[PDB]
Amino acid sequence: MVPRRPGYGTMGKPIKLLANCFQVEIPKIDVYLYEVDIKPDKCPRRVNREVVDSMVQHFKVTIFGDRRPVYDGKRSLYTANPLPVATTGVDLDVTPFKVSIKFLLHEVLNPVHAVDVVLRHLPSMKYTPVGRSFFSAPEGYDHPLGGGREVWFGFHQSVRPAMWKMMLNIDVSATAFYKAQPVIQFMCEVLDIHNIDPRPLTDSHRVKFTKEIKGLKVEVTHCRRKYRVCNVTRRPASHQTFPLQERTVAQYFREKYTLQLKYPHLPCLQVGQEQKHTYLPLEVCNIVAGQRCIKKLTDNQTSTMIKATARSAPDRQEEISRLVRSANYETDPFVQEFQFKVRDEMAHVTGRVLPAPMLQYGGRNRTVATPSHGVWDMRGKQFHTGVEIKMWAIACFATQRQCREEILKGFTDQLRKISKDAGMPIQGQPCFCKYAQGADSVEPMFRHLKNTYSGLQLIIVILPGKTPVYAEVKRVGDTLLGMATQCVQVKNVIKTSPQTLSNLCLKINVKLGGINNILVPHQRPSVFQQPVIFLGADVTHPPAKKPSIAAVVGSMDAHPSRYCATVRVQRPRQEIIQDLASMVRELLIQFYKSTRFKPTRIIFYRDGVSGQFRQVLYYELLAIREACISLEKDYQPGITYIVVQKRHHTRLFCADRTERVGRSGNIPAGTTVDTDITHPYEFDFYLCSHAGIQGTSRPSHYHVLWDDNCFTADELQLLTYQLCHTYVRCTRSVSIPAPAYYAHLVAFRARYHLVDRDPQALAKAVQIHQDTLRTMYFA
RNA sequence: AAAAAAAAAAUU
Repeated sequence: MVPRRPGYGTMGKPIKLLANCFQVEIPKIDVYLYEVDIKPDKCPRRVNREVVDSMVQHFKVTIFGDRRPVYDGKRSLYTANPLPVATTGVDLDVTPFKVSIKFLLHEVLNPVHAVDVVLRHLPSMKYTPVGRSFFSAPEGYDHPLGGGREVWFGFHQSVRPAMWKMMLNIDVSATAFYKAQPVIQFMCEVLDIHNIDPRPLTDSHRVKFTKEIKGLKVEVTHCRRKYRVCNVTRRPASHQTFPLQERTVAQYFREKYTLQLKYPHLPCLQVGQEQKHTYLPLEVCNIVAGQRCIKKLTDNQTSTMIKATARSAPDRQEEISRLVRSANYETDPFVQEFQFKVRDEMAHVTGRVLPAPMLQYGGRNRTVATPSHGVWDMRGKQFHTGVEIKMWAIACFATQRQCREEILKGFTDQLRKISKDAGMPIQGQPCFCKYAQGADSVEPMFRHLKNTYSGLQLIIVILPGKTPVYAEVKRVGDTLLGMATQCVQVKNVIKTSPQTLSNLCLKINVKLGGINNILVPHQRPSVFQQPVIFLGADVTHPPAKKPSIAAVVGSMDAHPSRYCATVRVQRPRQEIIQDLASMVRELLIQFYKSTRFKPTRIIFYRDGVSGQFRQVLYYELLAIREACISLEKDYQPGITYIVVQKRHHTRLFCADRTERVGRSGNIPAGTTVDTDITHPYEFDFYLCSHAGIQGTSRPSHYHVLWDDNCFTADELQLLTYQLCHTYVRCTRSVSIPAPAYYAHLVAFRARYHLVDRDPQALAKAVQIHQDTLRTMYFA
């Protein structure tokens, strides 16, 4: 099972820190659960909670005595002392239907969640709950995004049984909502028309409008009643008719609610079903307040949201500080019935900052490089093994008007200038260059490109921006012909910022196969005395029918530097990797043909997990094992599987203003916090592997859920840290170890391959040509 | 797509 903690690390310089985690004391008396059944079940959880609470208030005199309870909004009731109920329950009805209701943690350190509903049922009565977080409309404010879409500021709130006490996480959320507004003004926003008041209804407009409003809710008149939208009518309000004792919706509203439609050419809204024959015009329809955005946001909208949330750790912590005392949790009738005590102060925890390892470079200088706070440069330092390019070609998919002769001449000259100093000589003039336009000129250009040039290594496409050609360029370069790419936008082919080019050298030198740097081997954990292979993993889902994509990368050196890559397609919204076994098989074979050793140690990071450990650890660990028991006998390689979490709501701030680093005032790279806030029994730990430059850092939470290598806590912590510096696209420290960052790009560069028998079209679409399977293409 | 990091993933 999940191996317990082998110990706590002590290497590294200690530092005092603060976690948005609050210790909670839970009372000795047992908790009694009272199930509540309501009928029917055709309404939101908020409506359920409202009806039961109003019920309790109306008839509390004898039914409930003098007591204040909490309730999960659904079917779970909590009280402090045994409730005055009879047998299976008492026939009680609140109006609006008839409800019949049918009626540890200390020792371990339902009962864990039972406290959650108590600390959650006061704010859940207040704000708009979104699963685990809440939101409040900004009182006297506006934060629009366009298209009638807003963003509201709220907070995540989850309890966790931290080691030695119950603990409650509070952390700011900033997610998108929909502006309560007239459906007309909303429609005007959606169709990018300010005020059209010719568009009677272009048939495609009639469907593009419902493309977004379909499946929303709406309120009648202008503020009433409330109904659920289902579709836009084909014929307008003056025409669409429903039978009553058969009036059109226009004449009906014209003669029974004495309201003349200003816009009778506009369509109607379906509510309920296409059988209830219930119809509502847009004029008398306001959007309800509190709607959430499930549709995928545009890139620009995502950037605007990012700006809304990227604030520095110092002045942000002082908003969490307010947030905990804002609801005044020790003055809540719900928690004080059950004697709940919290700490309105932050959690003090002393972590340890591991030492990043010095990196070995080559060329003439043989310079060892030491990283400072996550960064190191390369000026006057040559690659460990840089490549020499005899042949290479340019393909500008911007027009001649933007990109011109003398601008490539300058750009290429500058790059050839810096690359030879960087240890990767790009001497000679490019044997080929041609301007191009569109997504469709790509493919035959590239086929002629292979057949006429023998010895042609790399092609650098110069695109203008977000053009459909990128998907083609990648899709072709990988799966059709199997030669190496490196794009660039004209924006950067014009200005030759050296840090831009010197990054381009890093990506390109490894896409041809070279190795930019290695670790000075004597500063490595004990795991490098023996053969060990490292494996990343990610799973990218669609928003929505589009499939999920799964990817794995494999260590191919002992530094470990180079990585091979494979990838598979799978069902929507499914989380587990279906064919991990054979992917590991092919990569173990790749390792056996690169280093000529059978690997004895497998160290295996995984990202993309949501209550999904019970089912993925046990399954994927055997999918690896049978990849091993698939080859020969006496092959029981040691598998240690670690799961990384870039998506919690745990943060850590420095407890000394002198230490608050940078203009974001963020925490340093390489801190480890496996004590106090972490899970007790299970072997997990936090490592803020990166350097926070913008906003406020998210620390990576690594859960070691299996360890056959009996790793001492330091042997594993330092190891994951040294791995985090093995990234090639930049000389910086990333949040997750390089393999976990590689399967992310593979799965991210398979959805460009998707965007264009049935299994073979979508299966071959991802599988790369053999001449580019042995390469670092994803970077 | 030079780059790491920062952002939610009863009516009609």
